[PDB]
Amino acid sequence: AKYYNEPCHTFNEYLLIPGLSTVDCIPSNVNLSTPLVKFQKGQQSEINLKIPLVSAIMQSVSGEKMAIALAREGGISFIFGSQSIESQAAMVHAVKNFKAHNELVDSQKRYLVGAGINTRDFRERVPALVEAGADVLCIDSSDGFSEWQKITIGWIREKYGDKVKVGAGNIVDGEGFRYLADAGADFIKIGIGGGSICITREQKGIGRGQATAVIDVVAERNKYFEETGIYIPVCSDGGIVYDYHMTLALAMGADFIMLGRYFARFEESPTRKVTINGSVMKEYWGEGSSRARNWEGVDSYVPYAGKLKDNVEASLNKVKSTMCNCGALTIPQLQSKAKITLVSSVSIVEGGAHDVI
Amino acid sequence: AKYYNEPCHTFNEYLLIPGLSTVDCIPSNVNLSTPLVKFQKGQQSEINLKIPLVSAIMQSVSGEKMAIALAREGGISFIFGSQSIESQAAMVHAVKNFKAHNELVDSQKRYLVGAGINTRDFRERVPALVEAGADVLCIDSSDGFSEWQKITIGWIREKYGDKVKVGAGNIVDGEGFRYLADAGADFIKIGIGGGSICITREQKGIGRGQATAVIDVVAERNKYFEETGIYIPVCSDGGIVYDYHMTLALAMGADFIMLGRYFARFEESPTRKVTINGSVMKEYWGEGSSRARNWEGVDSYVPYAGKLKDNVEASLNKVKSTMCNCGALTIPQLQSKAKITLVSSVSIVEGGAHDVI
Amino acid sequence: AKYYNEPCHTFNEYLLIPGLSTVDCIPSNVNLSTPLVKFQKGQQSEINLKIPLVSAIMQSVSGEKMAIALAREGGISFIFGSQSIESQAAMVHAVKNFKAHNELVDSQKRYLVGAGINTRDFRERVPALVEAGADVLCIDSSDGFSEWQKITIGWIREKYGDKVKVGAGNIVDGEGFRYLADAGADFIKIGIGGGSICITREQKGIGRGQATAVIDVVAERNKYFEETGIYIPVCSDGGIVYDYHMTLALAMGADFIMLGRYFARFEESPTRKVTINGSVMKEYWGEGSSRARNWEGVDSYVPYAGKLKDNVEASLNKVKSTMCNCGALTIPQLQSKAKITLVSSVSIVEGGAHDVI
Amino acid sequence: AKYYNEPCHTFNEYLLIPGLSTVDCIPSNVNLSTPLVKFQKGQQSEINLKIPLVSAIMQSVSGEKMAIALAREGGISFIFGSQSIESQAAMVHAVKNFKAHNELVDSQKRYLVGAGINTRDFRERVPALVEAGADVLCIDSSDGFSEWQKITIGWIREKYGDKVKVGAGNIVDGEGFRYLADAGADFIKIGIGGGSICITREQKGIGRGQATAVIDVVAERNKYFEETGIYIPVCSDGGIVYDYHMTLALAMGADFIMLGRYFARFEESPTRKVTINGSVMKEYWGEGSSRARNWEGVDSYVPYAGKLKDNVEASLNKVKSTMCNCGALTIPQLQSKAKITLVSSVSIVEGGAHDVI
Ligand SMILES: NC(=O)c1ncn([C@@H]2O[C@H](COP(=O)(O)O)[C@@H](O)[C@H]2O)n1
Ligand SMILES: NC(=O)c1ncn([C@@H]2O[C@H](COP(=O)(O)O)[C@@H](O)[C@H]2O)n1
Ligand SMILES: NC(=O)c1ncn([C@@H]2O[C@H](COP(=O)(O)O)[C@@H](O)[C@H]2O)n1
Ligand SMILES: NC(=O)c1ncn([C@@H]2O[C@H](COP(=O)(O)O)[C@@H](O)[C@H]2O)n1
Ligand SMILES: [K+]
Ligand SMILES: [K+]
Ligand SMILES: [K+]
Ligand SMILES: [K+]
Ligand code: NA
Ligand code: NA
Ligand code: NA
Ligand code: NA
Repeated sequence: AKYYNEPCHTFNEYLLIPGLSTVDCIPSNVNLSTPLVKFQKGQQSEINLKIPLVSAIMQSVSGEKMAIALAREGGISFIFGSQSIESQAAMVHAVKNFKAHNELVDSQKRYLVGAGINTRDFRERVPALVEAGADVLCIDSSDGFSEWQKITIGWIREKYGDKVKVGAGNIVDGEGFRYLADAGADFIKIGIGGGSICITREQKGIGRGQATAVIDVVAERNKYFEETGIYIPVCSDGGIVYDYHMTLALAMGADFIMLGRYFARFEESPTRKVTINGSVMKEYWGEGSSRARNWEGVDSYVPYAGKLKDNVEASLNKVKSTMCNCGALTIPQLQSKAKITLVSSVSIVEGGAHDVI
Repeated sequence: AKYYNEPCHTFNEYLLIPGLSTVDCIPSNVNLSTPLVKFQKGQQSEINLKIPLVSAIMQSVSGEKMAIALAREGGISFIFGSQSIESQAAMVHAVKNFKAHNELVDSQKRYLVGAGINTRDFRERVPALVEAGADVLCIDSSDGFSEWQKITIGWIREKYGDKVKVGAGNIVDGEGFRYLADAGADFIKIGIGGGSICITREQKGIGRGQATAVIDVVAERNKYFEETGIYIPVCSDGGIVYDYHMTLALAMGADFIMLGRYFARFEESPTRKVTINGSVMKEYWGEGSSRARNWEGVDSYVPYAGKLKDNVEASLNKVKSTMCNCGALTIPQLQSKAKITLVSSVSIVEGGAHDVI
Repeated sequence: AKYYNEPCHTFNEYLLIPGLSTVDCIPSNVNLSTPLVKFQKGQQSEINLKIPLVSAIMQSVSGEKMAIALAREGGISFIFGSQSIESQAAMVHAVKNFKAHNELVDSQKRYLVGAGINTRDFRERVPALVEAGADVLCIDSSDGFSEWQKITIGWIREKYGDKVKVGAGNIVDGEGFRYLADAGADFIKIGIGGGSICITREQKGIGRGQATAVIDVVAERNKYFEETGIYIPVCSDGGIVYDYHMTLALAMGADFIMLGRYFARFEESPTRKVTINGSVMKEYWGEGSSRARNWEGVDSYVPYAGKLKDNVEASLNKVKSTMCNCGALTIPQLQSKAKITLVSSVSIVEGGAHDVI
Repeated sequence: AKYYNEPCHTFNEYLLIPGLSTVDCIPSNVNLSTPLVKFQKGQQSEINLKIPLVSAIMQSVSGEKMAIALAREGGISFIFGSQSIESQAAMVHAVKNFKAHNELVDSQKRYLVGAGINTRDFRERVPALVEAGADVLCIDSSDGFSEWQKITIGWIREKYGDKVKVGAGNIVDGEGFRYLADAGADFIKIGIGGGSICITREQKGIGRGQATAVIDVVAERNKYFEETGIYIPVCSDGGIVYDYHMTLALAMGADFIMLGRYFARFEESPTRKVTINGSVMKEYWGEGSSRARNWEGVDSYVPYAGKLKDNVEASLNKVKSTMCNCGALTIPQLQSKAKITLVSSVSIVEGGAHDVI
C-alpha cells in the first residue's frame, strides 16, 4: 500500500496570518469574481461567478427558488439530478425563463443555472437539460475517480464538443484531479467525507481532511496549468462550518465553494420550515440517505436563518474584511499572498472565548 | 532500552483515499478469498478462506454453532481451548460430522473448523483434536514471542511434519514475527492490547496500536518471503470497531481478520441472550476474566445483532464497495493499490456528522 | 499561499525547566524593571516600567482609577481611546495631576500614564493627549500590519520628532514587526486571537498561538537590533490565563505584558461591581463588542478579586520565585537563561492534580 | 532562551513491546534488587533494596509504621523532615530499634530507614539523624538544581566523608543531574510537576513530563558513568498512576521509584482512616499545602487499600510478569532489553475496554 508523510488536516486546524493592508483595501473595493470553467493561458473563463459560492447538488438545497435567489446575488445553483429527467429539466427551464447589481446572467440577461447529472442516464438526461437551457452541468458522485466519469464526459464532448460545460468529481488528491483533467472536465470538485451530513467512519472509511485535499489538488492543478497551459477551476465541496472556512478554502487555492447545510437554512431552500419547541428549523438530508437516493446518509434539521440575501452579504462581508487583512483585493491575489498556519492539537481553546462567563 | 521514531497508531486514525475505479469493479465481482496457511513462492495455500473473517478463540464466541454458521459463509472458527480436551474435541467432531455457495469445506465436503491450543497440555490435546478432525490449530496467547510456542510447534512438526497446520501468536513487531516464522508457524496472529475487552493500562502496559503492529509485521513478512520464498499469512486480531476497519486491516497487509465482539452479538454465539430494560443483549467476556481462565479481563454485554449470515453479508458488501473505490477486485490487489492516510489528532470530527441535529 | 513548517502553540503548552539557582537569588532581590520605548545600543530606555505589566486599552479596564493604582505599583495603564477626545484627555490630565516605593513617575514625580489612539482622528486626538500630559501613546488595532499605522506614526514624527512616544500593533510575525519597526514605532504589541474575550473562529479566522507569535517576533526584533543597533521593546498582549504565563511570556522575550481580564477583576477597574447569586462579579467586555465599538466581541463577567495591589504582589512574587528557579535575577537574564519545553498533546494532565479527591 | 526539539511526554503515553520470553522466566524467578547509593565500576552498592520502591518524604506517608512495613517487604521509607529534629530522630530511632524473607536490614539485622533533610537546619538535623541510626538521608526539595544542595552535601562530606549517604534532587534534565553528581550526591531524585497532589500550572509553571525527565537524566547518568567510572542510582519520583508505570520507569532507566499516593492508601500510613458515605478513605496532603509546610499544594483523600504487604505483592507480581514478557529476569536486564513505544495522541482508547458495556 501507499502511505503519506503527513496526516491530513481540516479547516478548523488553520488560521490566517495578516499581511500588509494598504489604504486602498476596504471591503467595498474587494472583487469576489471567480472562474467557473476551464480556459487557456491568457484567456478568461467563459463563465465567471460574481461571488465564489454555489449551492450543493441536493434535493434539500438546490430547487428553483434557491437557484434564482443565489443567481441574483452572483452565485449559481446546481439543480439536483436525483429526480426524473422531466422534473429536473422543468426546474432549469423555470429558472432560465423567470424574467419572462451582482446578478449572474447570460447574454440574454437570464439567470444562470447548473444541473447535476449521473453516470447512468446521461444519454437522455443531458439532452433534456441542454434544451431546457442549462448553463453548466456537473457529475454528482462521492468518488469521481472513476472510468464512468471519463465515459460520461467523453460522450458529452463527442456530441457537443466544448459547447457544453461539465464539472466532475469528487476527488481528493493530485492523481484523481489529473485523471478528470485529462478526461476533459471543465471544473473539478474536491471533497470526500467532509460534508456535515456525511459520516465517513460509519460507512466506507474513505476520505481526506478537506484542507489537505484542497491544498494537494490545487498544487496538481497549478502543475497541470504549467504543463498544458490549461487552467481548470476547482471547487471545495463540503466541510464549511464557519464563515472563515470560506476564506481559508479560497486562500488555499479553491476557485469556488459548494455548500449544502449553509444554504439549507434559508427560506429559499425547497424543504419545509418546521417549528420545534419554539425554534424554527428547516429539514436537511443527504443524498445518501434512504429518504433521497430512492426516488449511507443522515436526515436532520438546521436552524432557520431567514432569507439568503442578508446571510450571504454578512458572510461575504467578513470574507472581504479578512482578505483586506491579508492584503488582497481579489481571490487570485489572496491565493498568492495568503499566509496560512496550522494550529496545535493541544490548543484552539485560546482562539475562542475563555476564562470568562 | 530501545525506542522508536514514531508513536503507534490505531485503525480509527486512518482513512482510504480512492484510486481509479474501472467499469469492471462492482461489489458482486469482488473476490474475498485469502490464504490461511503458509506456502512457497509459485504455489497456492492448501487452505483458502472464501471470506477473510475468522472467529476468536473464546468461550463466548467460538462454539459449534458459530463454527458451522461461519464456515457456511466462507470463514472459519477456532473452537476455544479453555475447556477440557474431551469437550473441545467433541465440538470439533460435531462440526466435522454435521452433514452426516461460499461454504468452506474439505475434500469430503465437510465444514472446516479450527481449534485453539495452549503451550501446556498440547502433547495430549493436539492428538485428540487431530483425531476429531481439526483442520487447523492455533496457539492461543497474549504474548506469542515465547520459547514455549517454539517448543509447541516443534513437537507438532516432529510428530506430524507439515501435515498438521498450526498458527502462532500474538506478536506486534517484525522480531516477534521472524521468531515464530523460523519456529515453523503456518500463520502468525498480530495484536496485543487492541481487543475490546482488553484493558492494557489496568494490566501490564504491554501492547501496540493495531495499525502500526500490522504494518510493521507485514513489512517483515514481505521481507521474509523475499529472503526464503516462504509466504506466511498473517491475521489482524482485535481492534475492529467499524466495518471499514476490516478494509483497512486487509489493505495494510493482513490476509485475514480475527474478531470476538463482532461475532458475540450473533444468535449463533454460545452465550445467553438476555433482555435488559427492553434491549436484547448477549454476554461477552474475555479469556482473561476470572469468569473464564479458571475452568486480567472484563465481563460485559453486546447488543444483539441477530443471525450471523445477514450481518456478515452487510459488512462484506461495504468492504467490497470500498475495494472498488480503491480499484481492487481482490485482497492482494487491494494490498498493492491501497492509498492510506493518517488523520490529524485535531480532527476526525469533520469525518462524522457535524453541526446538524 | 505561504505555509509554515510547524503549527503554532499557546502558553498552556509550555513549561520552564529549572536552571542553577544560586544563593543570591531570593524573590526580594529580583529586579522586574523593563524598557517601554526603543533606544540605541549602549543606551537605556527613556521610560522603564518598575514591573512588566500594563493594562489593556479597554473601556472596561483602563480608567483613571486603574491608571493611578497600577502606576503606584510600577506599571502603566493605557487610557482607552474609544471615547471622545475631550473625555480621554480629561482622564489623562486627572492622572498626571493627582498629587496636586515602586511608583512609576516622571521627573516631576507625577504618575506616568499612556493613552490609546486610532488611525482616524489622530490629528486632533494626539495634540489633546500631549497637552493633557500623556507620557506615551499606542495605536489600538487588531491588525497593525497596515499602511494606516505607518501614516499615523509618520504624522507624529513629522510634528513631534522623537519627543512623543508611540507604540503600534498588533502583529504576530517577523514581517509585521519589521514593517512597524521601519515605520518608527517606539514599541510593538504582539497578539491576535489570544484575548479572553476574542473568539477568532466565529470571526475572521485570523491569528496565531500567542507563544509562537512572541517567539517569532522576538527573533526578528533581535535580528533587527543586530542590524540597526536599535532595540525595540515588544509587548505580549492577551492570552495570559495563569500567573506562570507571565513568566513564560517574559522568558520568551517579551519586555512587558498587556492584560485585560486580569485587571478587570479589580476594584479599580471602571466597571460596575455586581453581585450574582452570592458571587461578586465585575463586568468585562471587549472593544469589539457592540456594547463598546459604538460610542466581533463578547460581553461577560469576571470574579471580583479585590484591590489591584495585593493581587499584583501575589502574582509577581510567583514570577520572581520562578525566575530564581531559572537562575535569573532580572528579566534580561531570564530571557537569556530560560529553558523552555513544549508539553505533549497527550498530556498536561500529569501537571495538575490527578487521581485524588 | 533555550528550546527543545521534542515536547515532553508522561508515562501514560508509553507501552512496552514484548521481547523473547524464555522458559526460565517466570515471575518467581525475577530478582527486583536494585542499588540505592553510588559506587565505582566493578563494585556493588553498599545498600541494595530488595524491591525498587521507596515511600515519599511526606508527613502523610512516611511515619514509623510505614518505614517498618515497607522495610519488611524489601523497600525503604524516608521519614519526613517537615517536623522537629527531635521528633524525626525519634521515629528513626524507633525503626532502628523495633526488634529490641525480603526484609531490608543492616549488618545487625535492624530494618533500614531513611530520613529527609532540608538545606536550612542540616548542621543540627544531620547529626541527630546519624546518632539516631539513619541509614541514608535525602535532601527534600522541588528544585534541587541549587547551590544550597551543593553546600549541604559539601558540609556532610567534610564532616563524615563518604560514610554518610545523602540523596539530592529533584532535577529533570542532564544538567541538573550533572550538577548534583559533581556535588557528591549518592543518588539523584527525578521529577518536578508529576506528583498527584502537585498542580504545576496553578503554581510556577516549572516541570517536565516524567517519562522524558527520566529518559534524559538516565542518558546523562550513563554518560557520567562512562566518563568517571561512577554509577549514580536515580529515583523516579512521582507520576505513578498505574502499576505498569512502575515497569516503565524502571525500563527507562530508573533504579528505584518514590511514591506518595500509592502508600498513603495503606493502613500503615500515619494519616487518619475516615469513612465517607460508605467509603473508607485516608487523608493525603502534599508537603506544599498550608496544612503541612507550616509546622502550593493540595489536601485530599485516597481510597483505603488495606495493608501494604498484599498490595505491594500484587503490584510487583504484575511488574515481574511484564518483565518476563520483555525477556528480563532483573532490572538491569530490563533496562537493557526493553522496547518502549510512544502511543498516538489520537489513541489510547483502543488500549482500554471499548464498545462494550
Ligand atoms: N453523505 C450524503 O448523504 C451526502 N449528501 C451530500 N453530500 C456531500 O456533502 C456536501 C455538502 O456538505 P455541507 O452540508 O455543506 O457540509 C455535498 O455537496 C456533497 O458533496 N453527502
Ligand atoms: N483480555 C482478555 O481477557 C481477552 N480475551 C480475548 N482477547 C483478545 O481480544 C480479541 C478479540 O478482540 P475484539 O473483541 O474483536 O475487539 C481476541 O481474539 C484476543 O486476541 N483478550
Ligand atoms: N475582541 C475584542 O472585542 C477585544 N477587546 C480587546 N481585545 C484584545 O484582548 C486583549 C486582552 O486580553 P485578555 O483579556 O487579557 O486575555 C486586549 O489588550 C486586546 O489586544 N479583544
Ligand atoms: N506539591 C506538594 O505539595 C508535594 N508534596 C509532595 N510532592 C511530590 O510528589 C511526590 C509524590 O507523588 P505521588 O503522590 O506519588 O504521585 C513526592 O515524592 C514529591 O516529590 N509534591
Ligand atoms: K494587514
Ligand atoms: K475510485
Ligand atoms: K534551580
Ligand atoms: K515475550
Ligand atoms: Na480568544
Ligand atoms: Na462528515
Ligand atoms: Na501534578
Ligand atoms: Na483494549
